[PDB]
Parts: sequence; structure tokens; C-alpha cells
Amino acid sequence: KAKTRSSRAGLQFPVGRVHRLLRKGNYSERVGAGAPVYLAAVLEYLTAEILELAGNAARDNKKTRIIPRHLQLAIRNDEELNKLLGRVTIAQGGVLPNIQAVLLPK
Amino acid sequence: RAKAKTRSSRAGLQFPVGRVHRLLRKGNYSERVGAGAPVYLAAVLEYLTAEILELAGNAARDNKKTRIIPRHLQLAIRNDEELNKLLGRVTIAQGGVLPNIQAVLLPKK
Amino acid sequence: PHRYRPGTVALREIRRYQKSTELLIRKLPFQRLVREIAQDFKTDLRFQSSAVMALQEACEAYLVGLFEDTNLCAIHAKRVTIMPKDIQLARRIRGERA
Amino acid sequence: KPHRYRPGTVALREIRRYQKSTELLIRKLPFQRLVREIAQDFKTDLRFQSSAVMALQEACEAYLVGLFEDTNLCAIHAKRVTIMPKDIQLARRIRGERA
Amino acid sequence: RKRKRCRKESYSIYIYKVLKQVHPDTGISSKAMSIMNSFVTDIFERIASEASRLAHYNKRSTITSREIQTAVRLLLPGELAKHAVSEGTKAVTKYTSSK
Amino acid sequence: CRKESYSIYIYKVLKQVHPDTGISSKAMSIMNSFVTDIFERIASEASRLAHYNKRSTITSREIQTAVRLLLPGELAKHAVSEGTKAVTKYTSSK
Amino acid sequence: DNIQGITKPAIRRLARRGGVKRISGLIYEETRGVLKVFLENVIRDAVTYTEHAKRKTVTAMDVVYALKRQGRTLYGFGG
Amino acid sequence: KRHRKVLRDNIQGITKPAIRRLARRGGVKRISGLIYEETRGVLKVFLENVIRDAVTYTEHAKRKTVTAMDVVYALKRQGRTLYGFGG
DNA sequence: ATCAATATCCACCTGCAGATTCTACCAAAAGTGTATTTGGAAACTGCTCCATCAAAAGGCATGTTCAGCTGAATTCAGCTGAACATGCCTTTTGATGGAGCAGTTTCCAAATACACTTTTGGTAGAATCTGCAGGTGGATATTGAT
DNA sequence: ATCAATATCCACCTGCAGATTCTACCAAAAGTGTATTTGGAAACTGCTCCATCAAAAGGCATGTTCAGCTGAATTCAGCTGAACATGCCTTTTGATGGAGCAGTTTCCAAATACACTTTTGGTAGAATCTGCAGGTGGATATTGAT
Ligand SMILES: [Cl-]
Ligand SMILES: [Cl-]
Ligand SMILES: [Cl-]
Ligand SMILES: [Cl-]
Ligand SMILES: [Cl-]
Ligand SMILES: [Mn+2]
Ligand SMILES: [Mn+2]
Ligand SMILES: [Mn+2]
Ligand SMILES: [Mn+2]
Ligand SMILES: [Mn+2]
Ligand SMILES: [Mn+2]
Ligand SMILES: [Mn+2]
Ligand SMILES: [Mn+2]
Ligand SMILES: [Mn+2]
Ligand SMILES: [Mn+2]
Ligand SMILES: [Mn+2]
Ligand SMILES: [Mn+2]
Ligand SMILES: [Mn+2]
Ligand SMILES: [Mn+2]
Ligand SMILES: [Mn+2]
Ligand SMILES: [Mn+2]
Ligand SMILES: [Mn+2]
Ligand SMILES: [Mn+2]
Ligand SMILES: [Mn+2]
Repeated sequence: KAKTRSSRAGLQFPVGRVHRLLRKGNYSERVGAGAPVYLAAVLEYLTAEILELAGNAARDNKKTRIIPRHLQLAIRNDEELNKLLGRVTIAQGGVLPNIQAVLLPK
Repeated sequence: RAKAKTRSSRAGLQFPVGRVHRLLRKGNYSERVGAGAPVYLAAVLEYLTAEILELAGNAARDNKKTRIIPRHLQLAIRNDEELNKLLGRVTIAQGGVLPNIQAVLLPKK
Repeated sequence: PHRYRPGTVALREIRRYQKSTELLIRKLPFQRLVREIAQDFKTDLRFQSSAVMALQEACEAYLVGLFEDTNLCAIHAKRVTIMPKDIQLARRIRGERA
Repeated sequence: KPHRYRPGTVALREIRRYQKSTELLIRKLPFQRLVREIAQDFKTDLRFQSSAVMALQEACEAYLVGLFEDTNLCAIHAKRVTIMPKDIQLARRIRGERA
Repeated sequence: RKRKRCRKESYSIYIYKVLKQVHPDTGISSKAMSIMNSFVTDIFERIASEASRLAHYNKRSTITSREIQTAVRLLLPGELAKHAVSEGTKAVTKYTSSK
Repeated sequence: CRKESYSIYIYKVLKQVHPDTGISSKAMSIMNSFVTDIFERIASEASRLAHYNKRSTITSREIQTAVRLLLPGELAKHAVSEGTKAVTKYTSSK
Repeated sequence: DNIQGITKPAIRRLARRGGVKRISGLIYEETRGVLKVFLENVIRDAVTYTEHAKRKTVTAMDVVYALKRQGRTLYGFGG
Repeated sequence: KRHRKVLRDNIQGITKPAIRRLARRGGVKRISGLIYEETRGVLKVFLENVIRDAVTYTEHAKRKTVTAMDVVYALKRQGRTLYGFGG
């Protein structure tokens, strides 16, 4: 008869654990019952949106498996993710190909 | 019974050891606060206030002012190597800037 | 008729406004400005006078330091005149852009 | 008869080479050596988790690769193609670092 | 002789679930997974923190779905926040229908 | 709707360092913001320290490390000193 | 338009305080664009703090909190 | 009871061609001869600031080993967040 | 560099309004005193994970030569932006009136916190699966010189 | 507009390292039930904040002049990039010794939890004082001319 809250909310992300983490991190004396749900959803939506673009980036480089380069390409080419992660370093990500035009011959 | 003596007094501080204890409690920084934490913190806070007002005050006397105004705070902080870094991303209302003219812009003669 | 050489009033103006600490945008067009922008977000918002005064303080400092930065960029390109491309570079390097 | 690329051509190939890749660019033993020297000046007889030196190396290389983008814009702003210390200096100060 | 044991917790199983939902054929290297795990933990803190501020700011002892939502509006660029605010509201109403 | 500032404590510290000098109201509120600001910087770092090491308690030891992380070198050194001076004198009184 | 209320002689004073000796003509429209952008980011956050508190007045603290989020801490109106 | 070799002058181990590879990823086509000592200066300062804090986290935890998390926490304080090591 | 001639700043004084400092109270914090839970320092202790050492390969750092091309310097014109006086107009500033509010207080339904007792999802090794790193060779582009 | 010399692309193969799938204990959600908060829903203020109105004031928009700055064109010395031999030292990989994480237990020094009892910080008129608006009167800077 047990029914996991993640299941009740239709999420992959562990609503239960997210509840535990809000508590034992001391953000407030008490936590509302809807807060871990909403939070677990947003976490899930953001990992979904990123993996979407990173998967696209692996296929365009004929790879099955996502690697940190694909995370980096997906992130730095998406205007909004790039803002969200403007001060984040992705280990083994590299940079986006860019040569100032002033530097090319012709 | 007995006769009360504030934790600030016991520590030789002007800053409120009691109040800093309450604020640590009611800020949700931890389940518990040790008795030494607010003492230490209040001292540290007092010390930085001293260092700023010391230098900010020296500057008021150099403008023949009785009263420290934000300009002197701004003078004191931005002219001290360390206070300036501590407050490196802080705006001081009514502070102004340090007088500084990039030398290239001055006349050749 | 007496005329100061171009640049002499400027070095004088720099000294005036660095020595001083008054707000430099005049207050009403600015208060007016802040109110237009805010209603791109909600209506019958209301403002503590101290709240608009806070925004104005925040702005001028921001712009004054950007102007310090723009100025270094201009001098770096061996110029004395700041241009849009200098403001562009300074904001890029700060992380507000590109 | 002997073949020569005009100066700049090999540079542009390298820029392309290394922007396409994600390998670490500082050699790994000398970097580790550098880190242990520095860390040992703050505290003596420290040990390092491997992942900690690699974290430090990734962080460093990322920092410098990016400072070089900013330095490069500065040289160009001054109508040059060559990076020099004043470009790094200008960049570090606008950024908010110093000395 | 007797023996000792340990236990770690990550978002890996969930990340993999969501990965399979969008790219069923695609996989993910460990370094890549680890980066993803780093991302969740990061965003988790940014939101929880901002939420904690909002609660403390209004003299409230409770973090509710609403503090989370406002926090989300502050930290996400519009249209990432618009979608996120959407997905999250969907979850709370669904969670409230079956009790 | 009672308020609270560090004003009287700053005024007290002001008078100890320059007896003759005073402070404008705007200057005082700037100081009040300073104390509040640093307070949050140190508390947060101390909260972070505790949680990292699976600890429920913020102690003077946490403040001290936090102070080390946040303050510029010669300022960490004097602050760390002053704070120990304050805890010791506090233990003295039994 | 109210952005045009932020006039050339005002923008020039800011530049004078910022230590600029000579100013190009394209600067003032450039500046207004940047000021415009700044004011939006800060106010968007401030009103969001207001709406959350279920208030209709933007407070000084609302602007102070916004400015803290944006990394530009302001002293003198609460911290 | 035994000792290692003294660690000294290891910033010179950050060789010129490595500094040239990094600038290439950074999009630099041409490099002044003085760049290489500047970089070394900047790198050293960076590493000190980052490691100091990392070690401070170690001293606090009463450890003798610097961990990846110590380095990730250091990097977060310093405003340069690193993903992929405990991030 | 001196000389003279506007033009602008900037110290020495000085009464007065707007602020600061001073008096006189009180609720609300802060302190005490006593009684109890309890987080985390200590004392081991199993055992990953680190520190060296080393051999052998062959990848790259080095040092050198040399010329292409970049940076620095000069000169110069045209065109932009400063300075200035004039004149119109937006902004300040100074009360006033009244509504739309944030801020309180107090009451209960509704929500969250705990403590046990199941019950299941998540993790750690173990056992399978399998991209793709690495090593190639032929085509296709690119560069630079006749 | 061609050619020789290079380098870059880009697909083909394949065991193996690294990723997936699988097993089985068990930590941690979930479900229950009792015990506490709490964040409202209505009812009330005082108080900021808008909404106007209208003087007077600097401050701003204008238009003209011309100084001098920015950018263009040229020149040249020397620095930095390309190319290649040489050999150092990093990289791999591997075995081994041992520190010191990290896992556990047990127990006080230290925190939390009420209950009361002072004592202080905050608040609001009244009672002094410091900048401040202004006024010089004088120096200090600056410009155009010898
Ligand atoms: Cl911004
Ligand atoms: Cl009790
Ligand atoms: Cl050139
Ligand atoms: Cl007069
Ligand atoms: Cl003569
Ligand atoms: Mn303590
Ligand atoms: Mn060859
Ligand atoms: Mn899909
Ligand atoms: Mn009066
Ligand atoms: Mn008991
Ligand atoms: Mn225990
Ligand atoms: Mn040779
Ligand atoms: Mn030559
Ligand atoms: Mn001319
Ligand atoms: Mn199961
Ligand atoms: Mn390959
Ligand atoms: Mn294997
Ligand atoms: Mn009149
Ligand atoms: Mn050699
Ligand atoms: Mn009192
Ligand atoms: Mn009192
Ligand atoms: Mn005066
Ligand atoms: Mn005056
Ligand atoms: Mn003449």
C-alpha cells in the first residue's frame, strides 16, 4: 500500500531525499510538504533540458555516450544555460571554437 | 539569588554578545550555537568597527569636521589596502570616489 | 573674449566631481525613469522615497566605475576619448556580456 | 626548395587544434610538483588525494585559458595581434583582481 | 579481523532515468555523470538558499512550495524559469490530488 | 514593529577611539550595514564549515576558521587575536 | 521616452567623476542603454521580493536584497 | 625517518610551450616574450589563493590529507565553481 | 619663464536651522538558577589510498638560426567634440488632503514535527556488455612558391 | 592559374577499459498516530505615499567656432614564429610499505529547556550644537602676447 511521493507527483527525482536534504541543511526550522516536490521537479526539469542538448551534441559527433565536451557544448551554446552557469567550470569541457576575425589571413 | 553581569561585560566588549547569540540561533546557521561563538564573533565585529572608525575618524579631523560622514568612511576604506579588499564589492552611499586622474590626461606642460 | 583651451575645463570638472559626493543624475527624471521600468513588471507599485534613493545610489556608482573601466580601455588603445567600443570591451571583460 | 609556412599560419592551426580538444595542457608531473611546493608552505607534511591535484589543475587551466581570451581582446582593442603584460594587467584589473 | 563498511549517495540513478527518457539510445560517461551530479547539488543549494532568505526576510519559520518558486524566479533566466515554474506547479497539484 | 540596530554599540566604540569625534546619521547607518554584512559573511562560512564536517554546532572554532577564510591577511591575524582575547576573558569570569 | 530624461550633461558628470577627460558623441545613447539594462535587472529582482511579501510598496530593503543577489552590495539603507 | 627532496622553484616547471598551448585555446595568435613570466606570476598567485583556502578547510577538518572536496569548497568560496570532482 | 589680465577656487568668519545629543520611561530581551538530554572528542582499528621508487620508451622541452611581419614612431589633415554665451524650461521645494496600505493582535483549522514499525528504493560489489581509444591509410583541403 | 609539400579529415577494426545490468543486504522512506506550531482570515489603526499646484531657480538645449585628437599612411628595426636536431624528463605501470581515513563504541563537557527576575536597547519630546548656505577677499591657476 506504500506509495512513494515521487510516484505521487510523477517525478523521477527523489522527493523523499530532497525533503531530507532541506531539513538537515538547516534552511528553516520547518519544511512545508509541497517544497521538496516543487524543488525535486525543477531539479528534474533542469537535468532534462541539459541532457537533451548534450545528447544532441553527442549524436552530431557520432558518439553514443555523453562526455563532458557534450555538456560544455550544450551549455555554452544555449544562451540561458550559459547565464545560469556563467561562473561554472566543466572539467574536461574545453572552450567553444572561436577565432577573432582580426587574426585570419585573406 | 545573585547579581547580573552581561556576557559582553564578562568578555570586555562593547558589542552585544547576547544579541549576536540570538541572531546566530534565529538565522538557522546550525542546530546549536556554542557559548564561545557569539563572544568570538562579537569581538571580531567590534574590532573591524574600531579599525574603520579609527581611520575614518582621522580623516574627519583632516577636514576639520567633528562628525564622521560617509565621505570619511569612503576615504578610510578605499585608501587602506585590506579594508578595501574586504569591502571590494560594496557601494557606500554618499561616499564618492577617491580623487584620481589618470596621468596621461594631465597637460604635457 | 576669453577662452579656456579645450580640456582645461574638463580637468577642472573631473576635480570638482571626484572631490564631491552628491548624486549626479538629477532626481525627478530619474525617479520618473525608475517608475516606468517597474511597471514593465507590475502596476500601482509604490516606492519608499528611500527606495528610489537607494536605486539611484546603486546606479551612479555602477556607472562611475564602468566609466573608470571604460577610461582605462580608451587609454589602453592610446586614446583620451572613450567610445562605445570601450564600454563594450569593459562590460565583456567584467562578465556582463559575450 | 625547402617548405615554410608564413608566420601565423602554424599559430592559427594550433588555435584550431587546441580549441577542438579538452586534454590538459600543462604537463602533469611538473604541475603536481608546483602544487605540493605551494601547499607545503602553508602547512607541512600534507598529503593529496589524486582527484585534488586534478581538480586544481582543471581549475587553473580553465582560469588561464579564459584570462587569455580577455587578454586577447585587450591586445586587439589596441590594434595589435600580440598579447603583452599590459594586456594581462588591464584584464586583471577590470576583472577585479590585482598584482 | 572483523570488517567495516560505508555508503555514498548521489543523483546518478535519477540522472540516468531522465537521460533514458530523452535519449533512449544514448549513454553517459562517469566524468559526465559526475558533472551532472555536481550540477544538481549546485542548483539545489542556490534555490534552497534563496528560499531560506525569503523565509527569514518575512519572519517565517517555514519553507513552502512558494518560497521555492520565488527562488526559482530569481535564479533562472526567463523561459527556463517559465518552464521550471510550470513543471513544479504540475508536480504539486498532482501530489495533492492523491493523498 | 520595534526595530534594532548596532548604533549604540558603534557609538560606544566610536567614543573609545575618538572621544571628541561624532558620526552623522547616514554614516551610522552605513556602519550598521557593515556590521550586518560581515556578520552574515562569517556566520554563513561557519554554517558551511559545520555542515561539511557533519556537525550540528557552530563553535568559536568555526568562527575562527571562517574569519580566516574571509579576512585579508593582516586583518585575519588581528581579528583572530581579538576574538581569542574575548573568549579567554569570558572564561576567566567563572 | 523617460530614458532620454537621463541627459547628456548628467552622463557627462558621471564620466567626470569616473575620470574621463574626453567623451565621444555616441557615448550618451550607449550609456542610456546600459543604465536601462542595469535598472531592469535590479528592479525585476526587487519587485519579485515585493510580490513575495504580498506588499504593494517596494521598500528600501527590497532594493538592497536585489542588489545583494546581483553582487552589488549597498550600504546605508539596511545592509 | 626519511625525507624527500626539497621542493623548490617549481613554477619554472610550467614551461613556455605549455603557456603557449593555453593561450592557443584562449585564441591568441601572437605572444610577446615577456608573457611567459607574467603568466607564471599570475598562476602562482591563483594557486596560492585557491590552495590556502583548500588547506584551511583541511586544517579545520583535522585532516592531514587535502581532498578533492577541500579543493572544490575552496574554488566555490573564490567564486570559481568546479563541476566533476564532488562539485 | 616673466608679464598682465580675466576667471575660478578656496580659506577665514559667522549666525541658525536641521540634526545630534540628552532625559525619562518601559516592554522585551538578556541573565540566572536548576534539571536534563546529547553532540562529538577520544580511543582504537580495519584497510583504502597515498607516497616513493624505478625501469624503459619515445614525447616534447630546448637551444639555435634566420627572416617575415609586427609594433613603435612620425607626420599630417579633416572632422569631431569642447567651450561659451543665450535663452527657455524643466526641476526643486514647500505644504496639503485623503486614501490605500503594511503592520498588529488574536483566534482556531490545518499543517508540520516526532517516534516507531514496516517496507521498499538505492548502493555496493559482482557479473556482463560494449563504445570507442588508438592505430591506420587514402582522400580532400590548404598553403606558398614559379 | 598550376604544383609540391603538408596537414587535416574521416571512415574502418577490435580487444579492453570503462559503462550497464544485476544481486542482495539494509538504510531510509512511508504509514500511523499523537503532539505542536503557524500562517492565515477578519477587524483596526496610524502613517507613508500619491496626487496636485505653483512659484523661482539654476540647469539644459542650442548653435557657432576652432582647437587639437583620432586615424590614416609610411618607414624601419628588431622580435617573435617556424623548423629541426638533441636528449632530458615526463608518462606508464607496477609492486610494496604504511599513514591515516573513516567506522565504531563509550562517555562527559557542553548545549538545551523551562521558570523567573532584572536590565537594557529603543522610543519620543525637549534641550543643546555642528555644519551649512553665503560672503567675502585673496590666491591660485591659465591664456594670449613679447
Ligand atoms: Cl548586472
Ligand atoms: Cl528541564
Ligand atoms: Cl602595424
Ligand atoms: Cl552678496
Ligand atoms: Cl624671442
Ligand atoms: Mn563555542
Ligand atoms: Mn620540413
Ligand atoms: Mn527524446
Ligand atoms: Mn530649529
Ligand atoms: Mn531520560
Ligand atoms: Mn551520541
Ligand atoms: Mn640548427
Ligand atoms: Mn629585416
Ligand atoms: Mn586645422
Ligand atoms: Mn526492491
Ligand atoms: Mn580516434
Ligand atoms: Mn576488465
Ligand atoms: Mn517670483
Ligand atoms: Mn637538450
Ligand atoms: Mn533602557
Ligand atoms: Mn539605557
Ligand atoms: Mn563652509
Ligand atoms: Mn559654501
Ligand atoms: Mn603678437
